[PDB]
Amino acid sequence: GMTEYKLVVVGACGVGKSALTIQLIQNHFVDEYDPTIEDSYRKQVVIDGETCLLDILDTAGQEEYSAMRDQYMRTGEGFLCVFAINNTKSFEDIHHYREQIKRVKDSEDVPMVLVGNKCDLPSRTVDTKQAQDLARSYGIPFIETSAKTRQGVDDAFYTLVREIRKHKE
Ligand SMILES: *CCC(=O)N1CCN(c2ncnc3cc(-c4ccccc4F)c(Cl)cc23)CC1
Ligand SMILES: Nc1nc2c(ncn2[C@@H]2O[C@H](COP(=O)(O)OP(=O)(O)O)[C@@H](O)[C@H]2O)c(=O)[nH]1
Ligand SMILES: [Mg+2]
Repeated sequence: GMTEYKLVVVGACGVGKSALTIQLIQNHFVDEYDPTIEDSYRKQVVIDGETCLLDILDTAGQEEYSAMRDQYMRTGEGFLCVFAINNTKSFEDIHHYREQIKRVKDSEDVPMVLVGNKCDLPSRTVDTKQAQDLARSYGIPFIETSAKTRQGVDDAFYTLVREIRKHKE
C-alpha cells in the first residue's frame, strides 16, 4: 500500500505558503491567492525510490472552524515552517510557529523544516547564516526556496518526508 505523508505548511501571512504549495502541486506560480483560503492538496511522487502520496495542508487565515484543519493538526506528521527572506518580521515569527507545533504534538521532537522563501528577490534582509543558526538551534534542516523560479521547492518538501521517515525509524 502506498505510504502517505501528512504535511502542514505554516508561517506568517504573505511568506508564500500558498505559492509554494501550488508550485509543488500544479507546477505554476500564483500572483495572488486569497489569504483566507485554507485547502489541502495531494500529489503522488517518488522520493528516494519510494512511491508515496504527499497530503499537504496549506494553512491560512481561519476565523472559522475547519474540520479538515483539525485532522491535519491532530494527524499531520511534519511541518514546513516558512518565512520570506525579505520579511524580517516573518523570520522573527518562526519561534512562535515552532512553539505552537510542539504544543500541538506535545513533543520537542516533531519533524519540521525551516524554509526561507522568495530567494529570487534581491532585497534580502534575513541572511542565510541567521537562518542556518536558527535551524541548527532547533535541530532541523534549512532550505532556501523560490516559489516563483522553483528553486528548492521539491527539496523542501522532500527533506520533510525524509525527516518524517527518520522519526518513524
Ligand atoms: C495571511 C493569512 C495567513 O496566512 N495566516 C493567518 C493566521 N496565521 C497565524 N497567526 C498566528 N498564529 C498561527 C498559528 C498557527 C498554528 C497553530 C498550531 C500549530 C501550528 C501552527 F502553525 C497557524 Cl496554522 C497560523 C497562525 C498565519 C497564517
Ligand atoms: N518573488 C517571489 N514572490 C513570491 C514568492 N512566493 C510568494 N510570492 C508572492 O508573495 C505573495 C504571498 O504569497 P502567498 O503564497 O499568498 O503567501 P501566504 O499567505 O503565506 O500563503 C503572493 O503575491 C505571491 O505571488 C517567491 O518565492 N518569490
Ligand atoms: Mg496563503
